[PDB]
Amino acid sequence: SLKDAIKDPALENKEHDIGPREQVNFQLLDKNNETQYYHFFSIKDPADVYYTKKKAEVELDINTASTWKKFEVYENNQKLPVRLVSYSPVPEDHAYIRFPVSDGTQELKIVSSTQIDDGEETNYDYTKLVFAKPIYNDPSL
Amino acid sequence: VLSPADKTNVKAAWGKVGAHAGEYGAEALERMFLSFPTTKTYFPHFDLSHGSAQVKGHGKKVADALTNAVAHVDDMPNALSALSDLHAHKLRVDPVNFKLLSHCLLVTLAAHLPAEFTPAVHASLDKFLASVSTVLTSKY
Amino acid sequence: TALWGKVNVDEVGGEALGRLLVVYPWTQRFFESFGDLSTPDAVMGNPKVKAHGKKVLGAFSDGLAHATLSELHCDKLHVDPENFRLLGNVLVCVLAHHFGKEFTPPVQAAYQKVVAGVANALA
Ligand code: HEM
Ligand code: HEM
Repeated sequence: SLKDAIKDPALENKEHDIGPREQVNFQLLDKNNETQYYHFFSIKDPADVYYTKKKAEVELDINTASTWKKFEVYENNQKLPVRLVSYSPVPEDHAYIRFPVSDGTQELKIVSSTQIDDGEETNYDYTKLVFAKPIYNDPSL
Repeated sequence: VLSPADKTNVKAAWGKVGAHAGEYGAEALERMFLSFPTTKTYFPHFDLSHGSAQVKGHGKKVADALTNAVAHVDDMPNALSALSDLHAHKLRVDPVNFKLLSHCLLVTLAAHLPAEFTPAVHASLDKFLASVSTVLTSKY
Repeated sequence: TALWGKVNVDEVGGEALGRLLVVYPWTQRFFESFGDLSTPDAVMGNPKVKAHGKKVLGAFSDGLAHATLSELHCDKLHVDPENFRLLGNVLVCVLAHHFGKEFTPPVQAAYQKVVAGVANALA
């Protein structure tokens, strides 16, 4: 729950820029390989992918975090561990999540959903995130 | 002030328009000219005939401007910096004309998307379009 | 004028007034007597908004066929002349919303004036 996850006062304007990182572009597509527009407007192209010693972590910049509810990210039909690293306040409202990706992975699905306050819940059952280039970690940097 | 609820509705509604942005934007202009002949003053050297090539082409440019605004709704004045200078400093367009186009856009979206055009989304779009009008009409 | 011949009398009226309250919240202070207008779902489902909508829709219907309402809104109720144009445009959107593709751009041009001439009649 992104609405609930951005509550943590500790994550309010926390640092998440210190790291050997790379700019990697991507496309957000639906079940018919058409530009999934809501996500296209919300998520940032390109995604900053940070390098570690084990696995490279991709950071996603999602806007309107107050409306974003569910946001599960799967690699090869397996749920990756998503975590909030930082969050911007009411007017900006950008939430920043990170998750590890295996070497060579270029595509990963996003099962997500939005909800304005306690209103109707809009479900997005399938959203494919295709990178322009396969993600490869670099422990040397 | 655009709330997170307003920001969400605008993204969703404009996302449901999708690939028909230029087609809707071209329609919106065509409605403004016929309904409000006073808006034709700013387009003297333009073919404003029925089903024109320039009007159809200009609708895409306006639709792409809205796409850029919706994509960068968190920071609109910087996103529409160059486009603000044109409508504010150079062309000096009257704010009243933007409200006519804003109305014509809402009528276009209402006609094509009946299921998505809910009273809440109506409020968000009119509020969003009023904000983009303020950015373009204001001098920085 | 077949345009108006296919209109719904018992529901389109409340649609226009209902959106005016939701889209322009400040118009709700003129309708304090109607009670609950907090949520859009509550405002649209309010029976007084629907009931009053049938009157304002009938007011347009009488206007389309052809004065006294002018003295009521300006003197008694004190409604700003700009507020007539807002409901002026909300109704146009509602007509476009119901009819859809049939609400032709040349048809709107005609309605914008029926609406504009209405705003002026009250002023
Ligand atoms: C929804 C609000 C509007 C948007 C998003 C918008 C967007 C644009 C864009 C993207 C251009 C192209 C600029 C370029 O590349 O040269 C343009 C040009 C122009 N716009 Fe707008 N516009 C809006 C409203 C208006 C209004 C209300 C008027 C006046 C009635 C107007 C008059 C013009 C004129 C005269 C040009 C240049 C035409 C020429 O090439 O001579 N625009 N607009
Ligand atoms: C499209 C233009 C409008 C028309 C044709 C219209 C018509 C009417 C009519 C027929 C009545 C009832 C008259 C009676 O039976 O005594 C009425 C009442 C009223 N109108 Fe309007 N109206 C318009 C716009 C507005 C606007 C813009 C406002 C302010 C937002 C407004 C506020 C009111 C109020 C407060 C009442 C009194 C209702 C009550 O008794 O509680 N009207 N209107």
